[PDB]
Amino acid sequence: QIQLVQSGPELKKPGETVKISCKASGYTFTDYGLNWVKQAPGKGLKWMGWINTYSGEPTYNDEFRGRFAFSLETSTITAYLKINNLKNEDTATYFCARGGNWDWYFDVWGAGTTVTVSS
Amino acid sequence: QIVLTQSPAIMSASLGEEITLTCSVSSSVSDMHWYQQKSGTSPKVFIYSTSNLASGVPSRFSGSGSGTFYSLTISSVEAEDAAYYYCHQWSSWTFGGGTKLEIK
Amino acid sequence: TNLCPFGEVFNATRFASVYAWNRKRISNCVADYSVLYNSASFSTFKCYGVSPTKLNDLCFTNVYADSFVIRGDEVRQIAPGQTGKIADYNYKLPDDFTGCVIAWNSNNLDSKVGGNYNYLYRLFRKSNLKPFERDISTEIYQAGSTPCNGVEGFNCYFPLQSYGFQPTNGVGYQPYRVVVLSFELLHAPATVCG
Amino acid sequence: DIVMTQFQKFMSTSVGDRVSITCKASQNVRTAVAWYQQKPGQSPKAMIYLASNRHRGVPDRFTGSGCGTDFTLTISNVQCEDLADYFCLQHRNYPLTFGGGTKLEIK
Amino acid sequence: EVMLVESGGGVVKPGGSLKLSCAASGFSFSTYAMSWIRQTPEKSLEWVAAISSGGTNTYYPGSVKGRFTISRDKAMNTLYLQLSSLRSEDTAMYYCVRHSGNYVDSVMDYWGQGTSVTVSS
Amino acid sequence: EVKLEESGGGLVQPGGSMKLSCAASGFTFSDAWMDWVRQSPEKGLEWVAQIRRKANNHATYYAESVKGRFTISRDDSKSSVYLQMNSLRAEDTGIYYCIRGMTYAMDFWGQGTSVTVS
Amino acid sequence: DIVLTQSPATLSVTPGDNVSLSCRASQIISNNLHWYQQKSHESPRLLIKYASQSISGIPSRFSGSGSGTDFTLSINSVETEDFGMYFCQQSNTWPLTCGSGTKLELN
Ligand SMILES: *[C@@H]1O[C@H](CO)[C@@H](O[C@@H]2O[C@H](CO)[C@@H](O[C@@H]3O[C@H](CO)[C@@H](O)[C@H](O)[C@@H]3O)[C@H](O)[C@H]2NC(C)=O)[C@H](O)[C@H]1NC(C)=O
Repeated sequence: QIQLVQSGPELKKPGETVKISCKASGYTFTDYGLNWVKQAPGKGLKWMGWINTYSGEPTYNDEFRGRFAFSLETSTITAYLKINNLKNEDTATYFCARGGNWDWYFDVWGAGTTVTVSS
Repeated sequence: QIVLTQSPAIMSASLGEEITLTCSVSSSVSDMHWYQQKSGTSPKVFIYSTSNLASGVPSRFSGSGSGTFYSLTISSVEAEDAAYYYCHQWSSWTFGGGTKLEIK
Repeated sequence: TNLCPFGEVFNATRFASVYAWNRKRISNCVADYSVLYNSASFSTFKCYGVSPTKLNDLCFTNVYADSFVIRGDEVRQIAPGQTGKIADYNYKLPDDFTGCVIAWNSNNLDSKVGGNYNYLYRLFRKSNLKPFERDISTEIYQAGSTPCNGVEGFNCYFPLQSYGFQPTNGVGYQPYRVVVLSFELLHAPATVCG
Repeated sequence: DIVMTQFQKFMSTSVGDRVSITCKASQNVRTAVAWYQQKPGQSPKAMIYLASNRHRGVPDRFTGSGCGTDFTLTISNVQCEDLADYFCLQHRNYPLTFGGGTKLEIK
Repeated sequence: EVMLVESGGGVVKPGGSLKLSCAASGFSFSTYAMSWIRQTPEKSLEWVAAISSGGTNTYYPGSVKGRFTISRDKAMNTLYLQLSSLRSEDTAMYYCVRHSGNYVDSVMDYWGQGTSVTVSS
Repeated sequence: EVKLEESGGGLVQPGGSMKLSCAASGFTFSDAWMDWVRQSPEKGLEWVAQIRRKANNHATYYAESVKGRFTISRDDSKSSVYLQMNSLRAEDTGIYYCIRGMTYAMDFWGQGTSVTVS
Repeated sequence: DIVLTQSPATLSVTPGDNVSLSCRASQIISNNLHWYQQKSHESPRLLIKYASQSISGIPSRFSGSGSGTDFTLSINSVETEDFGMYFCQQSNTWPLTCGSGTKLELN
């Protein structure tokens, strides 16, 4: 089996920080990278930025420069996503896709944690 | 990857002889620096870029070589130069083995 | 004002290896080299005939831009006059070169923990290289007295060896993405000004 | 076969001079000549492959070149660790003939 | 002239943490790349961390990746190396070293004094 | 790192046979043009045999004096090169090295085991 | 950043027909464009890599071609289980930008 099962859906209010896990399984972790994709309801897929799976050094897109952090834990196979200071623009689904270190096509995807924000 | 091996770990010469210290590299590097650590202090730099002498070093230490074999030759060793000698290049992550030099 | 594509040669997911670099003739610009000069991510910004702080006050004819991937300990051979196993069989710069050699560490992309054997470099050649000449001749050297017939063996010696890249090599054996601008002023009107 | 001769069976020097050992070919071998250094009591360690390139761990001093008929290995700044037998092999065609050998001595 | 003194070293338990600090004084600080160098009691040096001049590039070897975080300070004119999740083979003496140029490809000119970080009990 | 051992050290009466063995370790055995080189103090260095790698279908080559009396064969499972010699003569005294790859890089000779005749 | 507009905004077909999607780039992306397929609220699937090759697992009718700045995805003998949304995604220059996607529905 080769899959990347994430956590469950969330429900936050503006001003808090949400955390989304993405646990890889079945394949050896340090072969490919890990890319994050945000899809609002009624919009295309915006690439949030990847993360190396050996060192943990991220590379954010210029649009998602502040307020986002791709932390990586290596004891357990899990890559996190921390969204700081939530507004009402971050209501979307957040996939984690296994994009390569030499290919950069998104072969195996996750499921998606539909983070929604309201008062 | 790169292994910096110096043979042997203990080399001995009496005062008045010319001794040479080698530092073999696995694959090809460009240059190689040479340090000296005495018995109880921090290491200091003697030779940088395989031939240049550092500030305040004697004009008896003279090294040369390029490729995968670097050397440090002492012209007339005195009783002062009795200390470890480590070779290190940029592409190693680890220093040399450490050639001790003892008087006779 | 319309800026001209330095973002297609500096922002690329895959540079070609040094035995076949990719030349991109950039012309009809109003370029800005001070964006390159004030980026603080380049480990080697050495210009060889132009004052780098005054790069906007000059007009050239064609601004060529080579790009390749080599080891960190071999970016010393992308200078005019220096020689080695890269500067004579892979990419040779002239001695009257007027350009700026730009490089930075690239261990995030070009290194895989099992190895990244996609980058090659030429091992030997019959002679050296004249300035700005590439050699995509990937066939058996064939020393000795028998034709190898396309295999590798006792007298064959395939001349393209792969860079064995890893995240644990040393800082000098980590892949450095080099891009070298080559300014040219031939007898013509000047377009790339700034 | 293709014989390689070696005119010097003894080349004596002092420490710090330059010795040039030679090895002529019978017919035209192209560049396919190698060199070997045998310390007495050992197995030979290779120094030069394809008559101009050098091995890994061999110093800058042992340099050599030659094409056609004549091949010369010239050593510089002769230390006292270079008393050895120096052979030359051609590998043009499959009878592979070693040279005679050259034993050095430091006076 | 250039002087480099360290701090923070002592006794930690395996799995603990520590933070060494290297006060540099005697030169214009923020144009020279600096590194840290440890020495196992078999007296065999190696790198543990290296930062560039501007503080934008850090390099760590494969043995201490992810748990040694080097960082630079421009205000207090120091240099930090934060050790975390220490093992029993991290018993060494940690030198705070300075390169020559504005990158980690130069020669290590001036070394520190070296504090001892023993990991036991 | 790379080391190469040998075997078959002993003396025969003139007309017998022995089998030499060369056990290797530390490298990928299936791609190495491994040879066998003899040395005698009256004639000097000579050349005995050669077996190539698997991609050239394990080709073999011999000298002029041993065509019919020697037979080289390798087996990549044990990382070994065997020199099977038959009907030895009186001139066959000398040390017998084992070579990883001759006249290129990765050239590491063995140590050799002396085989002489009575 | 590189934008990839897709013409038209939506399709409307019947099974047993041949369709043709299109993803026209902005700069020159030399065959570094991949195609995806996403249904309603589930993860997308890779369809073809590098704009002409094909991966294992997909049926034998998803084959697209083209190079330069204009690419086409073409399905022949379309079925009633292939209606959904189809995205393209460049990979040449940073950052990787996907397209707005065409919606393939059935009359
Ligand atoms: C290669 O691509 C990178 C992006 O990954 C380019 O860096 C980005 O360049 C833009 C345009 O100058 C910068 O945007 C600016 O941001 C500041 C905020 O700091 C804002 O005030 C400006 O109005 C403008 O929007 C962006 O910050 C910068 N990103 C980074 C991380 O530095 C880079 O220029 C490209 N290389 C080229 C063109 O050679």
